[PDB]
Amino acid sequence: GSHMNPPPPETSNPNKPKRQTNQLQYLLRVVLKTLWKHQFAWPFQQPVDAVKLNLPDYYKIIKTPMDMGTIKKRLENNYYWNAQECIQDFNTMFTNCYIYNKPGDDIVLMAEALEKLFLQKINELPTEE
Ligand SMILES: NC(=O)c1ccc(I)cc1
Repeated sequence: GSHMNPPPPETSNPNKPKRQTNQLQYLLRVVLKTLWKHQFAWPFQQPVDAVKLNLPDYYKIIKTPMDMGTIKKRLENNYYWNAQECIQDFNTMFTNCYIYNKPGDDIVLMAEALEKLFLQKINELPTEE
């Protein structure tokens, strides 16, 4: 894409140790699955394209970007060591939205719907076995 967008977050790095856990499996099969198909998922399914959206200040404000397209790749391509890393990525994505946008903007209401679902699912994150 544009040189004016940053490179996306890291999704493949052989030097980073990887592991499957039952909790990571749940994050892919239950959490990402649920949120990805939500009616309000589409703004969150790829990195913010600040050029196409005419938001030239986006990456001036948001220095820790994250999105569900990146999280999907990290889950599918076994990037994580533990569930906390992936939960933190979801939380970063929501917080970016809430920091950049005005409360009550459509995108914020969309993020909040996804976050409510997220919280319900993470409350049932299975005990690590
Ligand atoms: N700012 C927005 O509402 C928005 C962000 C990403 C996409 I793709 C569409 C809209």
